Amino acid sequence: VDLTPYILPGVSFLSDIPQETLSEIRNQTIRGEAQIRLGELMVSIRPMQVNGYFMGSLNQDGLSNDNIQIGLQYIEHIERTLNHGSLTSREVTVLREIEMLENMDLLSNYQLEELLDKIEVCAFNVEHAQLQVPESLRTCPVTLCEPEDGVFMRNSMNSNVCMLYDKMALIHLVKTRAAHPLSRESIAVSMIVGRDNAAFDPDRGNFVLKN
Amino acid sequence: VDLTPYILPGVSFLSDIPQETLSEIRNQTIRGEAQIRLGELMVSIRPMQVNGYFMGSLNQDGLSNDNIQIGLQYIEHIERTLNHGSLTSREVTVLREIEMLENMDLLSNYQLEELLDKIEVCAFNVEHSLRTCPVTLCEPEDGVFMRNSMNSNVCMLYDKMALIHLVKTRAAHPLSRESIAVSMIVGRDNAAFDPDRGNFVLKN
Ligand SMILES: [Ca+2]
Ligand SMILES: [Ca+2]
Ligand SMILES: [Ca+2]
Ligand SMILES: [Ca+2]
Ligand SMILES: [Ca+2]
Ligand SMILES: [Cl-]
Ligand SMILES: [Cl-]
Ligand SMILES: [Cl-]
Repeated sequence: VDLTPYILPGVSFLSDIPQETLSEIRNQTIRGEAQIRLGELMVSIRPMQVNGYFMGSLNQDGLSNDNIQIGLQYIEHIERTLNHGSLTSREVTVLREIEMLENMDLLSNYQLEELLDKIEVCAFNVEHAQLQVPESLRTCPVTLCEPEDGVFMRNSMNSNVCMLYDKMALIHLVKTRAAHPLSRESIAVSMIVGRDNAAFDPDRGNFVLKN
Repeated sequence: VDLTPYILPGVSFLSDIPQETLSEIRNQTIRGEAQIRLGELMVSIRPMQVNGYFMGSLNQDGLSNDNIQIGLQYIEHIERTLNHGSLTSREVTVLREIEMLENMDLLSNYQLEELLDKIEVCAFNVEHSLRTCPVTLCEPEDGVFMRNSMNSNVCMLYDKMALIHLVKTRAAHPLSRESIAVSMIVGRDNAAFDPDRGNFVLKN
């Protein structure tokens, strides 16, 4: 497809293109990619990850700054003319990035320092703690090893049962905003507990919170 | 539980409260709600939908502007003092509203306009049991045919305004609970009453 016909001098937009021509651009992209000619410059339109939006690239090599910028402007125009809401692909990406934020992704920033501080406070030297329990409760569910510095974490928001994790692993889970490996809930301060707040219960076969 | 002791004159903040008192506030909210006394004014602290954040309301009726604003300032302070990041509940709600956006929530504005346009095209009327709309429970003046689901073949007559209301509020299909989509909307000539089935069926 060529759009040189619709070019205009001294400005960064093209003339009123007829819809059927744009539909053919959308078809050529929907196949794979659409190669548009402007002046005698190549631009490649590919369909974006979101349905109905299109993204342009400039197949260029060693061209003049003027040509680069003008080309980019024409891509912006083509993108706006093709896309829903007259958006550029960049704007589309920003909006989609906003959409793709998840529960607690923004509110974790405020809770983080408190949470890390609580981990830091609650962490203990495992071998000094002289835990009389079976090997399985000595090993972290993330590292699959006995940690040197260990931290007790509850199985869920309201669980009376906690497990021993590697401090570094807990720090990694919190810093990556990862879900609790069992409950899949967001990890929160109240889940973290100090060595003296939990005891091994032989009949339940688990560390239980103190009464 | 009272914070008047920690009040300060001519300003919107309280004195350095001792943590054990705040813990008791957190307990009283964690139960249900905590009733705080400030001056001789009631404020109710509830835990927000997000864990770790707290929201204050002023149980008031016909009180002085001064009292309203001062009360609200004290709620702002209490909220900031209690909440993570020193945020107000409002700010929390804004952040959470940002988080709660879903795929296509910003980018789908054209599907509303397309849907409304299709309703507009498909609606039929006078104006230059199967008669009554399942939403309005009335016979509409301007009616529109909508399919019971994505692949139903059976449609019902709705009030145009009701369909506009469903689409504008992004509401689920009242029967199938699917998202309402253009293909579900059909024009008068695409459906016929079938006596044996007792329903409007799509054309063959
Ligand atoms: Ca989101
Ligand atoms: Ca050690
Ligand atoms: Ca060791
Ligand atoms: Ca050692
Ligand atoms: Ca997460
Ligand atoms: Cl849009
Ligand atoms: Cl220790
Ligand atoms: Cl998950």
